[PDB]
Amino acid sequence: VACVFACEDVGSNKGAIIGLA
Amino acid sequence: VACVFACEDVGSNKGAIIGLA
Amino acid sequence: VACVFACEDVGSNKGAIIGLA
Amino acid sequence: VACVFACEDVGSNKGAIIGLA
Amino acid sequence: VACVFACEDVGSNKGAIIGLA
Amino acid sequence: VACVFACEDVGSNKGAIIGLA
Amino acid sequence: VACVFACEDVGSNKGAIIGLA
Amino acid sequence: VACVFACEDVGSNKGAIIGLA
Amino acid sequence: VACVFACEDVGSNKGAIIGLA
Amino acid sequence: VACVFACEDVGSNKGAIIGLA
Amino acid sequence: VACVFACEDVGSNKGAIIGLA
Amino acid sequence: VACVFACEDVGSNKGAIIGLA
Repeated sequence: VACVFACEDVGSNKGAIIGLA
Repeated sequence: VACVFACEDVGSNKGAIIGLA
Repeated sequence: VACVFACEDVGSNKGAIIGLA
Repeated sequence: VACVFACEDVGSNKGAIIGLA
Repeated sequence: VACVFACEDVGSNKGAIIGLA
Repeated sequence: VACVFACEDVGSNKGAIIGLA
Repeated sequence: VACVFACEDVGSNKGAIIGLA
Repeated sequence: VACVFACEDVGSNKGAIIGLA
Repeated sequence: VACVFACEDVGSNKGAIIGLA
Repeated sequence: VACVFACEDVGSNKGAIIGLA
Repeated sequence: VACVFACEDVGSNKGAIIGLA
Repeated sequence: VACVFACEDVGSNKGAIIGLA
């Protein structure tokens, strides 16, 4: 987002947490 | 807040640094 | 828990994530 | 799964390693 | 790739940063 | 403490590991 | 910024990612 | 173990915390 | 300092937080 | 290797994952 | 470097470790 | 060391960095 954040992916139902720029 | 943020908690003695969602 | 884990604290309403042994 | 776990995702090409809640 | 790198995903999209072994 | 250390909390309880500046 | 963000540095150069409070 | 856990090593010694898959 | 410590760097504008060995 | 890389160590029993400089 | 790496800054004498893209 | 630190293992010649309690 620059910064990086650990964010829950809204894009599916497996509890995925990813990095976001 | 989702994403996780590294923030200072509100508690004076031994100021903590907690992950806030 | 040994291992360390980042876990949501069930102990209050500020979205706190902490380490757990 | 809460806690966050560093796990391999299920997707053969460029095997990912995702945080699972 | 063994080592686990923290790299952004393929597609030139998403803006997601994942573990890449 | 400046630096942010990752230490377990006071009380000899909780088992929680937090950021300690 | 309090929270500590992981962001890249000013100058549009370096390519360095630091803690930004 | 797949997931990579951060746990202390066997031997009840060292005091070392490593990645354990 | 070896170990890595998360510390504030000495530089007033946009106070950095750097790893110090 | 400097930078730090998250890699599998060479040691079959309880395959470790160590930081390599 | 894309990926992020923790690398020793060659650019000065304070043991600085930073992120690199 | 309580706290956790990423420290260079003095115990061998492969550039190993581990966690220390």
